[PDB]
Amino acid sequence: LSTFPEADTDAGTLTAQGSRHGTTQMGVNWVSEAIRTRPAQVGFCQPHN
Amino acid sequence: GVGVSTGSYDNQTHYRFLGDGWVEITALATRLVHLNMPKSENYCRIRVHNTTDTSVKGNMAKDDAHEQIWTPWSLVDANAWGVWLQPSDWQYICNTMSQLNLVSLDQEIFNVVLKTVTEQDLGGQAIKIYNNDLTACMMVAVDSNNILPYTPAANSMETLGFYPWKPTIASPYRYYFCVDRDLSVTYENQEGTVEHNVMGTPKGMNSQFFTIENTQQITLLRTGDEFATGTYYFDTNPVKLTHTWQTNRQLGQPPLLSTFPEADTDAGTLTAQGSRHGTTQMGVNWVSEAIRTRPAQVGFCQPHNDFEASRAGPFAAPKVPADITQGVDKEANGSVRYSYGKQHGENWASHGPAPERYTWDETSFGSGRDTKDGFIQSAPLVVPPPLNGILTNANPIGTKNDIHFSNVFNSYGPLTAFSHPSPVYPQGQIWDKELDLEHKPRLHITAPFVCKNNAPGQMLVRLGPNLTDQYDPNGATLSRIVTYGTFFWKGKLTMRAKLRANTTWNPVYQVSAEDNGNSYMSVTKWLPTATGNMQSVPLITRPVARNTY
Amino acid sequence: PERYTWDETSFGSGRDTKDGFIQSAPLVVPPPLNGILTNANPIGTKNDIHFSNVFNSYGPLTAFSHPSPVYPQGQIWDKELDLEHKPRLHITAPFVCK
Amino acid sequence: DFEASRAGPFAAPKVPADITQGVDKEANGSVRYSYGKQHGENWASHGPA
Amino acid sequence: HFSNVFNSYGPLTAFSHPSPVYPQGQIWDKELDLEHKPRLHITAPFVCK
Amino acid sequence: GVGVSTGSYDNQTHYRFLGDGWVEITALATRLVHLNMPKSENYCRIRVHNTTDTSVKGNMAKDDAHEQIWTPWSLVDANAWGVWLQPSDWQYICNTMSQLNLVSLDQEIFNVVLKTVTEQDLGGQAIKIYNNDLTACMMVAVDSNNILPYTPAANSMETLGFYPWKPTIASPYRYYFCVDRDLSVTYENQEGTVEHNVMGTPKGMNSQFFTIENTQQITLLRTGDEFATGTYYFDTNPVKLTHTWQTNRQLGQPPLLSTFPEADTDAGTLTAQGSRHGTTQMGVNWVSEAIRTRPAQVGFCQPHNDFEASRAGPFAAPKVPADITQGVDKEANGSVRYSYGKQHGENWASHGPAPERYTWDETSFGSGRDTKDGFIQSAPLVVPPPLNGILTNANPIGTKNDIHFSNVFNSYGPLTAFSHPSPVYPQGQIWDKELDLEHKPRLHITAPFVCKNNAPGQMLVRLGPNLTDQYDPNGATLSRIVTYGTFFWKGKLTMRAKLRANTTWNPVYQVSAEDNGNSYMSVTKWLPTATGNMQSVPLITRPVARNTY
Amino acid sequence: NTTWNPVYQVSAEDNGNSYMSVTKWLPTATGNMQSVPLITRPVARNTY
Amino acid sequence: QTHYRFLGDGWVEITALATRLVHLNMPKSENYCRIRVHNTTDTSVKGNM
Repeated sequence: LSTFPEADTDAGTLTAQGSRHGTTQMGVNWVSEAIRTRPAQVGFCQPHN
Repeated sequence: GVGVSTGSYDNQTHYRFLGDGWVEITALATRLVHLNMPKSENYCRIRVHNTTDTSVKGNMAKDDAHEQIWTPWSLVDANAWGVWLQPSDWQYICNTMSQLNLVSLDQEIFNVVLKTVTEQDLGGQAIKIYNNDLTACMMVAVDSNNILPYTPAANSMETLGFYPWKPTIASPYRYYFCVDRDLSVTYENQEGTVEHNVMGTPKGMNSQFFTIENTQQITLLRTGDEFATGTYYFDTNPVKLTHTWQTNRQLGQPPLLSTFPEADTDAGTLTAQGSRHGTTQMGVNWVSEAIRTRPAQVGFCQPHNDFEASRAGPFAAPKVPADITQGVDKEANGSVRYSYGKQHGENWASHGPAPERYTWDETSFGSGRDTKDGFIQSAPLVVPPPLNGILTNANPIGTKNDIHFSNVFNSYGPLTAFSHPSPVYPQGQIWDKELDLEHKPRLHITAPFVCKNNAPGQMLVRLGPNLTDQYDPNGATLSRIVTYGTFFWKGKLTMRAKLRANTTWNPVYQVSAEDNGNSYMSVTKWLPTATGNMQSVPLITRPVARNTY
Repeated sequence: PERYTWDETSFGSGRDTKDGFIQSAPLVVPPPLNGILTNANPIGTKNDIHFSNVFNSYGPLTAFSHPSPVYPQGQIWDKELDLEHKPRLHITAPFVCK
Repeated sequence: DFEASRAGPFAAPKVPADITQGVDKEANGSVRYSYGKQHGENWASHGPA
Repeated sequence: HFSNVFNSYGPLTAFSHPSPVYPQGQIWDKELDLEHKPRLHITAPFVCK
Repeated sequence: GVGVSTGSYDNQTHYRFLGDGWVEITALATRLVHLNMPKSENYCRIRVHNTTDTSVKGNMAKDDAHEQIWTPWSLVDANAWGVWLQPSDWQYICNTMSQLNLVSLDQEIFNVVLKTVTEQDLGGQAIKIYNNDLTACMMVAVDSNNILPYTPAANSMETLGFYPWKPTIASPYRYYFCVDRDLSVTYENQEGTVEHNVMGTPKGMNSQFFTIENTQQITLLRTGDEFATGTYYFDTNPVKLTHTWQTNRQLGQPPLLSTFPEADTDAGTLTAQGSRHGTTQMGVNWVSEAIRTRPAQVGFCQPHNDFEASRAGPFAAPKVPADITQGVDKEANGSVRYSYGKQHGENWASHGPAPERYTWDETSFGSGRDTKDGFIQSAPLVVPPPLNGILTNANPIGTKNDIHFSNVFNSYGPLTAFSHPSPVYPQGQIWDKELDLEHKPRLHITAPFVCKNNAPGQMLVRLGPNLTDQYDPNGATLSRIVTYGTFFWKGKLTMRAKLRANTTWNPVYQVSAEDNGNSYMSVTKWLPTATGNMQSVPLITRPVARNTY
Repeated sequence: NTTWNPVYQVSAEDNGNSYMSVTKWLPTATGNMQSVPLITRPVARNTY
Repeated sequence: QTHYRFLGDGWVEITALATRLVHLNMPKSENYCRIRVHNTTDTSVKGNM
């Protein structure tokens, strides 16, 4: 994160998604926590009932 | 003592052929890491919540809201391929070898220097005086028992630099604290409300605050001190440096052809489908290449661009990488996209703040899935099928037209046989700790060499606190004299590789470096410019093919 | 009898069914109406069957923990099935006899 | 289902299983053979099939 | 219908491997050279290890 | 040498199970103590006399008038529980263990650095230049023979900090000189005079001036020097980590009941009191639970809020801690109140100058005394007693109404059996030197582990005097170049604990960490905030119960 | 014990409306025991 | 009772012992008999699979 919280209430803003590093599986040119590449899926979606 | 060196710079890679086509590659790396003092030396969790992207309707994939314990420790993580091997060495261990394996790893910190900055003017404006510091210490606790969370620095592209003649930066250590996220799914400009954007309070069960002090045994390195970790012996599995080309329609004996081509242009007609031998899975009385029985399915159809959600917000399901097939689908096969920085293989002459991106096309040509040319017929096979007897990739699933059946079809079965993806050059990741779960995944899509027993030790370094005379251990301002330091890091990663066996008649594919031009392998890339601006672009890992079956 | 729904403590491998979705193969953010399969669209004619009832996302890199031993009314062991290819776990006993 | 990856459409190989009372020889993957005359056909079969 | 798209192969699916078919069967088969191998072959009971 | 480190940071705690339910806890602590130069380097006694609180009528309890020899030495005293164990370790050595004992203790000073400050301007206003100092010394005399007065620094809450990632302060050593105080007792706004507020001149018999130089053997530590004390082996008694619940009316066999309850709501009636067996101490011909003969009294009635006075002014009599019982009396049972500072477990975000206070409620439920529901009957027992035949807690003793009989009643007898109070977490005190008196007290209300033979050595540290060129050993100004220093301290306290034996059917009480909220055990306390503000609140020491008799 | 904060523990709470009241695992006035399920994995572990 | 027998470096040997008084009654009949259970009172209603 580029900015840190001054008080104990607000949140620290990360680096902007356009100029951010990492890997993704999608073709878009921004990295977020959702589309970021992880080692393995943890819980599988099973067909229920 | 203070005026003597406690180490030796060494960066070369040695090939040590040790009998019947076995190589012992001993890659050595050495950099000058530049440690700066932390922002604050307190452990603090900072919840990140972006209600500027996520509050807009339809931005669940633009969500990176989480919580992190921010430790005041920096992490020396050499877990990329470009740290050890130069680009002329990923050409020798790709054209010539046929299998790579990891053997050991030992790291060392030496030639530590710490120095403070002071202010003087000399012209009416303040300049810095970089005064030396002979009694300050550096704290170098390595985590060989793996109690702390595993943060591989090749995820945020925060490893050591790939050029040995540059000073690098140490990445700050921070890990994930577990709070609950609740985001509601929403399509684009929906006439409604988001209704769920809440971040949760810390739960009592799954809350882990890990201090580096209470868990590790820290070594205080002064100016004349060195540190050395013992050789960590790997227990991984060998990846192959030969790509596969046989798809599911090229497994087994080809059908015997009754007529042969006279000239070199026409094709030989096979035996007619009515009176043809073989086995099928369908009930029809004709055998073709499509419906013929094969030993195993090679590439599985994975549900692409799906976003699961469980107690931490929506995240994309990790797809196994595969080949794009002629209708090119870089997202439906899971081709990894990189966003590496300027010390990891960008052009140094790029003035812009944006990183350089590269979509990694996987070389395994057999296990790839053309999503637009797949279909599903009815349970009694009729050829040609009617309109209501085939599910093509033009029919809508649900109300929405843009979601066809290839987005929901998960054809991973009990006889799916795929190869594991290739080690990506420079900005790859060499190893990864296997997850502590009771049933383990078959692979990791971030590292070729998953450690079977224990990960190598994370080397955490920080600067010891230098205090002024005014200090109060009650409510203070933390004056803290402005210190920094540089230290040399030297690692040795031993590898073991098997040489190739030339069996084919035709010349095989080789990663040759072409002339200057518009090609991908022009030599002008891996060569410094007139002001010395190197760039390191990825190389092909598996040039030569191998026979699957 | 007395009934009790056993909530599993493994918080990582859990799936919120109403807040999962599937976008189109070229990723566009924010997606349009016909470019996302949410948990409000009907699968088939029937409205009450959404895509989370038919989606089986068990893949080759699914890593989950095996469920916990339930106290008193659990079951300690179970005989492994005599089939030629065996299941990965039993949902009735923590200790499958090898 | 007919998958397609760089070599044309091919059927996904189903694990064989029992047909159950509504008989589905294709939904369970019952293998169909097309053996010739030296592999267990009636030798008196004059036909080419 | 939904049985054509439903893939219910899960982490606790326990099936037996199919039988050796008489005369026109196949006794052995070479295991594929892939980095992650299939669980069975639907053409041969005895996959050579 | 000067450019090499002479020690190793280590802070973890090791559990070393050594057979039949015996643990060997080896707690390690390490901090960075910040030594500053003394105010003056002369020994001086400073009589403190507050004739602004004590001259007011009725403020004998607001008196802190005394005399102290103020030595120019600072004291490194790690005599609190929070120095050694982290709060996740006072949960393991309270839920799982059943008995704790102290085994050894060894301390070490290393990585000493001393540096001076100078002035430069650079902007027209003076700033400091923290210049190094390679030839100044640090004097680290430990007192292993116990000749000096024992000043435990856990009394003024002046021990080392409980968070290992913070620099601490060394507390200045000062002890009590013996002068006579004479204060007259006075009630509130009495129409009279105080008449006695005199502080006495030094007596000839009991006057002890103790210099650290003439009694100890001092080690001069330079920058490259270390110091190590040998392992002091403790000889204490084990405290139990299981609380007692049986009061005096729950000792022995319960009376056999003639009728049993049919439903689950009503109670079973006992045998009638006229025809009942057993023994009593009274002369009446009926046995009840109240007047039945028991083996020993469990909790004694101590005279609470009494102020004795002998040659040094009024002081409160130390009460043995006990449980508050349903009419809650935190003062009548002697529940200790703490006033810990900001480096000892206050919220760091507390902007105020006031400390954080906590009344420690004792967990021993059996030996507790409800003062309002106790009474004394006449010597021939008549039930029910008349008005002049019972001394309740509503009758006045003396003229004053607010002093009832429970303030003067001291029922400590020859068969009073109580448990010793629990070790209070972080801001407790681990050991205490037993008094040198000819007849010793049964316990100490400040420490669970009273040392039976000899206390561990007080580690006294100071800075060696750095002088300017202008120096006169006659009447001087003591110029004394402005020096400070930091040194690392590392102690190891070995403990020994016995694991629990689960005998009961129901689940026992456990110190579990609850979810975030308004509970006392929310996890948000033992977790750093968004700017890193830790707080350490006390934990329950004896969760599980034990059977007294 | 590796963490700094106190970990979750299956403690038996006081009598009331909580799930872990001690009145459950205790016989009544006529001896009517009940055994309700307990949490098996209180303490957390680090997956990766 | 249940015995805990700590046997070195953090290894416990739990030896749980159980004992009850089982009350055996004579069987309904001492013949082996297969009893087909078929509920055409719930299953014949529409929608009760």
